[PDB]
Amino acid sequence: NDYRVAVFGAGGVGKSSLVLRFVKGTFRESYIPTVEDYRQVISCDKSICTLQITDSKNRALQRHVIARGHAFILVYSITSRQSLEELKPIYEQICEIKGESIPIMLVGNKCDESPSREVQSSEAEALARTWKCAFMETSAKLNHNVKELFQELLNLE
Ligand SMILES: Nc1nc2c(ncn2[C@@H]2O[C@H](COP(=O)(O)OP(=O)(O)O)[C@@H](O)[C@H]2O)c(=O)[nH]1
Repeated sequence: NDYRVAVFGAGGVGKSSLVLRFVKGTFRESYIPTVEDYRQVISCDKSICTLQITDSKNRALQRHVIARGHAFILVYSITSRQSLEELKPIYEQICEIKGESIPIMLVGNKCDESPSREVQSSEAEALARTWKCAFMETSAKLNHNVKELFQELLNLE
């Protein structure tokens, strides 16, 4: 019943906003400039066993999080192609450290703002095909397939 995830993405894309809505079902909109931030670690000891999740965005502890981790989420904002570009160094960083059989997921969060949609799902799906990983578009605000994401991550055993 142990279940450990790892969430990656640029600042502000909504890693903790997705994890916080999968663990506690809550969401509360906020804004704060990146100069003030992010990094969160939320792990609630269930009852049967455990459920531990981490969001990462000087010190290169990303190497430690990846080496110790065993299932990764890559989050980019639909309204930011730059944030999608920042995930490729993280993918290569998870490939050099580990092995292929790793369960990886590419998430297009903040899909509720198609008026600001910079990344069309075509460009992203091609990348998911070339990475041999799964891709889906979530929205922590409106709870669009947020549970359907972590469920698909829990299945991969
Ligand atoms: N409109 C909208 N805003 C979102 C969504 N997900 C996250 N946000 C906003 O993004 C802000 C910062 O996200 P955060 O999780 O702190 O960034 P991260 O921890 O670096 O991944 C939050 O205050 C949310 O209001 C979404 O699906 N839709």
